[PDB]
Amino acid sequence: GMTEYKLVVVGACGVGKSALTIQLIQNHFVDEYDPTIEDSYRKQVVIDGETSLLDILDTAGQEEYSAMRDQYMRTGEGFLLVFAINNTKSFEDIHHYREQIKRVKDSEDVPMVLVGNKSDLPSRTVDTKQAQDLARSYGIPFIETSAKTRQGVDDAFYTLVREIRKHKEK
Ligand SMILES: *CCC(=O)N1CC2(CCN(c3nc(N[C@H](CC(=O)NC)CC(C)C)nc(-c4cccc(N5CCOCC5)c4)n3)C2)C1
Ligand SMILES: Nc1nc2c(ncn2[C@@H]2O[C@H](COP(=O)(O)OP(=O)(O)O)[C@@H](O)[C@H]2O)c(=O)[nH]1
Ligand SMILES: [Ca+2]
Repeated sequence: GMTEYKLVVVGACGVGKSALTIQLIQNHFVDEYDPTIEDSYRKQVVIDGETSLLDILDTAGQEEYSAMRDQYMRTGEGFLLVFAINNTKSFEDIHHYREQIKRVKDSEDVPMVLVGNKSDLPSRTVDTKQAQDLARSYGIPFIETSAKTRQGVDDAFYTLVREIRKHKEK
């Protein structure tokens, strides 16, 4: 059989949301992607031996509110909380994303994965300890990734699917 999962990729401008998504769906790195393009993307993969259809919303745009975001916040089953390891404010922003997702779900138990992207870059400003401890406090996995090299990209998305599977079992 197969299973479909509705995923949402959130995080500050420029953390690599589109780059991660495109690495997953097209298997290569894109340097330039219009920051105003918010859209969902479908992709069939195989995760732990089961065919998995991913429906991924790559959040974007300058708008405070988006009908598409609203829809996926309601129906999305899992959320990728992305920050760039060289941008401290993007890490500080993670709290605000998690808080909003929890409120719309009216639940403290929403499948999420914390993603520290741009792990290839030398000049990091967010310590791995901070991120590990944050994820620890949230009770969620932390995966380090690089959309550029593709390091950890499948792990981030597949880990999120595994978290969804656990949540559906409850
Ligand atoms: C460069 C473009 C890009 O990739 N961007 C800009 C954004 C778009 C989504 N962003 C965002 N979104 C929210 N809230 C969303 C609300 C919504 O659309 N509901 C239907 C829901 C999220 C996506 C789960 N919030 C923020 C945000 C970030 C940091 C601080 C705040 N403040 C905190 C203080 O109180 C006011 C909100 C909000 N950003 C950015 C991704
Ligand atoms: N070095 C490096 N650059 C990245 C990585 N991921 C994204 N970028 C770059 O960061 C910028 C923003 O990426 P983008 O996918 O547009 O971020 P978004 O605004 O969160 O969708 C682009 O110039 C990308 O090429 C990464 O893992 N490593
Ligand atoms: Ca984007």
